[PDB]
Amino acid sequence: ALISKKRKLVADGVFYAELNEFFTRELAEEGYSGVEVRVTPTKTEVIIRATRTQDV
Amino acid sequence: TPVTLAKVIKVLGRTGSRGGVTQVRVEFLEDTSRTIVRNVKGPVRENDILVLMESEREARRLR
Amino acid sequence: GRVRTKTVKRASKALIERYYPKLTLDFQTNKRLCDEIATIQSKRLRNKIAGYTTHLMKRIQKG
Amino acid sequence: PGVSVRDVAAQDFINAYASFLQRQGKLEVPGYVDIVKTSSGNEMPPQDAEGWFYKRAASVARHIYMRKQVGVGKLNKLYGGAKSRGVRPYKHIDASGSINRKVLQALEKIGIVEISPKGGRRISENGQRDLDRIAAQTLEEDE
Amino acid sequence: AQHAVILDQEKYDRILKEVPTYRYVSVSVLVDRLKIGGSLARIALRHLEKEGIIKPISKHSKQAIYTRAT
Amino acid sequence: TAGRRNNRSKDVTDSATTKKSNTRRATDRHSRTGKTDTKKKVNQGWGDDKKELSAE
Amino acid sequence: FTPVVLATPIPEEVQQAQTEIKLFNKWSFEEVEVKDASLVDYVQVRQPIFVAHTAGRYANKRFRKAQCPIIERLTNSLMMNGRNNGKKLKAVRIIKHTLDIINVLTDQNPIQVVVDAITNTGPREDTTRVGGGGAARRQAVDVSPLRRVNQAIALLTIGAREAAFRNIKTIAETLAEELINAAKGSSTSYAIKKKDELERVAKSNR
Amino acid sequence: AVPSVQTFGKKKSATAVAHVKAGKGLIKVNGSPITLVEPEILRFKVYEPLLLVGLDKFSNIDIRVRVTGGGHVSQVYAIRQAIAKGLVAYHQKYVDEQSKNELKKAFTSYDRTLLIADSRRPEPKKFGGKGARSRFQKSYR
Amino acid sequence: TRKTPNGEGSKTWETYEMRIHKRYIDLEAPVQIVKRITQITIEPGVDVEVVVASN
Amino acid sequence: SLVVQEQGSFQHILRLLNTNVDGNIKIVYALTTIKGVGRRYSNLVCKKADVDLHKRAGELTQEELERIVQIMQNPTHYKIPAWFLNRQNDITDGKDYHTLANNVESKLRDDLERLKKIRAHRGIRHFWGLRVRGQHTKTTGRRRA
RNA sequence: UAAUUGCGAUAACGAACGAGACCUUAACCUACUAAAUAGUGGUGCUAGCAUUUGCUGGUUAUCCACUUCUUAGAGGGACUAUCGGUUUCAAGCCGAUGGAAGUUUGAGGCAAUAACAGGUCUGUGAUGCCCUUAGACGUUCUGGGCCGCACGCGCGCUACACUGACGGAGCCAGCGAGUCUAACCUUGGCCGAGAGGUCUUGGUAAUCUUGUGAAACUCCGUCGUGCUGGGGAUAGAGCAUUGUAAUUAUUGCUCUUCAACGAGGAAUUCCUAGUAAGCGCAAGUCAUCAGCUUGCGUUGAUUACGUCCCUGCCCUUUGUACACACC
Ligand SMILES: [Mg+2]
Ligand SMILES: [Mg+2]
Ligand SMILES: [Mg+2]
Ligand SMILES: [Mg+2]
Ligand SMILES: [Mg+2]
Ligand SMILES: [Mg+2]
Ligand SMILES: [Mg+2]
Ligand SMILES: [Mg+2]
Ligand SMILES: [Mg+2]
Ligand SMILES: [Mg+2]
Ligand SMILES: [Mg+2]
Ligand SMILES: [Mg+2]
Ligand SMILES: [Mg+2]
Ligand SMILES: [Mg+2]
Ligand SMILES: [Mg+2]
Ligand SMILES: [Mg+2]
Ligand SMILES: [Mg+2]
Repeated sequence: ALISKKRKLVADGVFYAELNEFFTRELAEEGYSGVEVRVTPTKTEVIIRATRTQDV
Repeated sequence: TPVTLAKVIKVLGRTGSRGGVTQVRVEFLEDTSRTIVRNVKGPVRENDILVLMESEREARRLR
Repeated sequence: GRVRTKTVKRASKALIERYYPKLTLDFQTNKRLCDEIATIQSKRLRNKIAGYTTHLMKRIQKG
Repeated sequence: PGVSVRDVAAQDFINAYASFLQRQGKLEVPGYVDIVKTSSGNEMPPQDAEGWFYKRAASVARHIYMRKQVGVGKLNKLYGGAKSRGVRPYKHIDASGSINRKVLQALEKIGIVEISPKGGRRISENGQRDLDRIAAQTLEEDE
Repeated sequence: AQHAVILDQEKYDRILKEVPTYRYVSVSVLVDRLKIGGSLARIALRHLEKEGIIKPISKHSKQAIYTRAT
Repeated sequence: TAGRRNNRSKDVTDSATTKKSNTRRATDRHSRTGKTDTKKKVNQGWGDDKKELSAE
Repeated sequence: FTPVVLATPIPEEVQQAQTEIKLFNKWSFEEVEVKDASLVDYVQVRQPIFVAHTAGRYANKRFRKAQCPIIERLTNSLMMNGRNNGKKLKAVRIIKHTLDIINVLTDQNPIQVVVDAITNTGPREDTTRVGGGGAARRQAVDVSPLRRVNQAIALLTIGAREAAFRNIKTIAETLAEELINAAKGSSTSYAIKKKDELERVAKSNR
Repeated sequence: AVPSVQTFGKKKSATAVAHVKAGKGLIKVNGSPITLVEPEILRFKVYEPLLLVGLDKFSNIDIRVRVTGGGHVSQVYAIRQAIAKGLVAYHQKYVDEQSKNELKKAFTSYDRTLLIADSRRPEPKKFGGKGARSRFQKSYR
Repeated sequence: TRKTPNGEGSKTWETYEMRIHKRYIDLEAPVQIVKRITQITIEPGVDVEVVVASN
Repeated sequence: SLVVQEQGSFQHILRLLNTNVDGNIKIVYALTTIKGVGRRYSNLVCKKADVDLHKRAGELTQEELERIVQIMQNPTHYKIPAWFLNRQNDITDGKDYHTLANNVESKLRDDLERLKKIRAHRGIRHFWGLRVRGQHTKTTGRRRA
């Protein structure tokens, strides 16, 4: 790790953008509505908002 | 030289095409009770004092 | 130039209409009235309104 | 009354301290004096000819008395002025780290300043003495 | 390089004689006398001040002011 | 036939001091394609206000 | 003046004048009266000050420009022409020197001589450009007191600046020299000439 | 602890803080007597509050001031503000109100904005010019 | 950044921004509460860091 | 400093180094009209020759002047650093010089010729009366030759 | 009125989008909550000068207390208030007083309907069609070129000096940025005239660089009106830095060389208060290179506070054979 606080918060933002993109390309026919990421101890959590989750 | 002193009675408005000129009615302090309207140059409010280099003349409209 | 919009003038009309008992010639207490009696989204808007409810109030007493 | 250099006008203090080390003779004045420029951002060398090493040392001394510690880089930036780039716009430039570093060692060997911890140079306990001394001497000229 | 640069002992005496009746004396005032270019002019103000004939009511660089002695 | 001297002694061509040259500005609103379009083919793409009820 | 001294001592000339009379660098604000009708209310002189440096807001209302001390107004107009924009400390000093020089010659009050120079160079009447179509004649007009002061200052400073350009004399000297001649107009001054000829032109069209 | 107060003054970004306590009447700016302060053309600016209210009245107190920020003018207007505001803040909690109100009267009458901070402030520049208002040069054609 | 992808038009600069708020709270605690406080009071967007000792 | 007198001793327009020098101008700046000696070089030389800077050209002494010349044409013996000199490390004998007066005109040619004679692009560029140092020649430098 | 902003007139009455509201930034809090990553007083510990108590410093924890200054959370504050002039005594406008603040409080962000064959296929792994596709218009490698110079046009930099250059000395900002699988921001000590080199060090940052001791500016001298010591173009010789590479000279340093330019014809740009102008600085770009831009603070004026003369654009009225709408 060992990052600047400035660079860290920006870096996380870029991470969201690239992640958000990849889902918007991949999950389109599932009605992907966007995401959110929760950084926790022991895990990174990614929640997929989709109208149709049976295909996801 | 017959110097003549006159106090501004009223601000009539702006004359001149460009408009940097103001119409003003004045009263002389020496021998009052007569008023003439003069064309000014600079900025003017009421109760100023204009030095009229020639006592009797006036003008109205400018282009 | 300061010209109060319709929304301010429109509310002030509607307040003095139904609340003339109370209000006042004083803005400061009229302000405090509005917070209790009316729902407004911003401090600034309310002051603009309370100020004009006060203006109208003042001259109503003159007829 | 009691005295600090803070009680003496900036210019005529140093001038009197300048005329002090001059009168003295214990100096360490490297000898490239009169041939050097005091900065790269200058056209001509100091007009004082024989002199002006005193004036800076006297300037340097007082500046370092006025605070905790200063280094060579700090004096380089202090004394460094604006340099004409010719047809190009002016820019701030640092002065010579030789004149200043040698002024620092020449005042130290003479005992007005000492190498401080934290880095830098601290006013010597003996320097407080001598500076507060000729300070009060200057207020004698106005008595 | 038009006159006024050096000493010329007759000029020295010219100074001592002509400085009175000046209400205002300075660098510019000395040059206006058809003599004493500004350098020796600035030196003249100091030596005329060694004793009398001028009173230092002014102070510094770019402006000098002196008055006839009293 | 080289160096400053030679060029300096030569006259300067008039094309140096010339103008913007324009060349087709005021014709900008008149299509050169000669083709245009057709109301039918346009109504297929964008629909026509005549059939609107059946759309709503 | 009943001297008093505390821990960090305040000097004699400092103690003396300051709490006695409120005056200039050292000069008298009293006396110094405007010798012409009008031109008063537009020349400041009481209220008194110490130096001509003041941060006021004179610009945000039409006529409040006139409440500025007229010595300071003289200085403000000194700093201009490019390089000298800003640089009031320069100007403030120049005025101080100028006043001293003016005082040396013909006594009086240098701050009074300033008042004299202002009043004398203000044009009483002037001309403007009135079209009338095609070739345009020139209509005579009587210029206001405010413009009379402004133009007086501007004319005085300019003439001195131009006379102080490319010559051994300094600004303060020429500035003084101008004011001195402009005290009672000798027509040897840049300002007076320009004033008279503005009333010469205004006379021939009337 | 003795009777003491602390005040400030602000012109541009300069803020001058002054500690007014009870004492033998010293007046000091950052290191030094008020008698230098250099610009020195502006010297009489920071003398002003003393001579407005009279050269005494500092005999019972001690004034020390320090300035950070601003510039060789900007700070001078800031320190004189903190000096005068302090003298009037001192009579507030220690002497009697009527002496204080006479001080505010003797100051404000003349003033420079001595008790009151000048609200002026740099305007943000915007693209299209080097200045806030100023635009660039355009040649048309 | 300029608004236009290309170069044409009067030059319109536009400045975005992102604000970073940083707090710190000092606690003198046992091992239990800290570990109890860190696992919960979690949140998206809030970066929680717990350092230790004096050095 | 002081009010001086002298008598007839000082002379205007003294000649040295095959050039003329105005007498009434200060000696440090008086030396500069000589080719090869600028403000710096002049200053140090006067200081090294032990001459008073407050003096004009027309003053000093026929000996002082004679000393001044002696140092100018031998800067390295009299202890001047030789980063101080206009021509150093030659390109033939490797020695350090300071070229003075008429001779600086000569050494510009020598150098200029070496480039041309060697057909170096910098030489060719000189021969065409153009700018060598690499500046854009489109807009600037129109009148010139 | 800045505003289809309102008043008023009124076959209209009452409403919505856009303007306003709103949001962000700069201003006011001795009231609230606090802070060894901010700072004050006191006490120890401690140095100097006077000595009569005093004056001026040192000591990232020797302790105690505080929150004025700094920081940012929650609030509060202004509503053109009060009074008075002017006006259909309407909306408003003007002056005075008070006030942190009374020009939309100052400056921004956002911003409806509609138009243009405005610009961008050279930002896009956005894209239709066309062209090309192995002697390639794919791609990479070496080298050159985009900088080429009789000249025309535009944004600028630096100046023609004495409100100045030069030399000493005084010496004060604000917006920023800065190094992990790395070599970023750099204090300090030595060596060196300089540029720079070398040994170490603090910092992933309100903690270190940095109080960014920036520049104009202030002070004391040197020069004296002479293209002068103003001006620094051009050019010679040498030393260093970035980089695999510096020749057509990346940049920096030193000596030398010392051009035009004596205030600029016809024309034309920008601008109303902490604004104009002067002055430097950080950031973008960046291995090296700012004479550019984006923001920042420092010093700080003159003159309007008006009009429709010029120019530009809006609005009615009017004419129309135009509606792909005078291209
Ligand atoms: Mg500096
Ligand atoms: Mg300096
Ligand atoms: Mg020469
Ligand atoms: Mg607080
Ligand atoms: Mg007020
Ligand atoms: Mg097109
Ligand atoms: Mg595109
Ligand atoms: Mg190109
Ligand atoms: Mg442009
Ligand atoms: Mg020069
Ligand atoms: Mg200087
Ligand atoms: Mg060496
Ligand atoms: Mg020359
Ligand atoms: Mg000009
Ligand atoms: Mg850069
Ligand atoms: Mg660019
Ligand atoms: Mg019709």
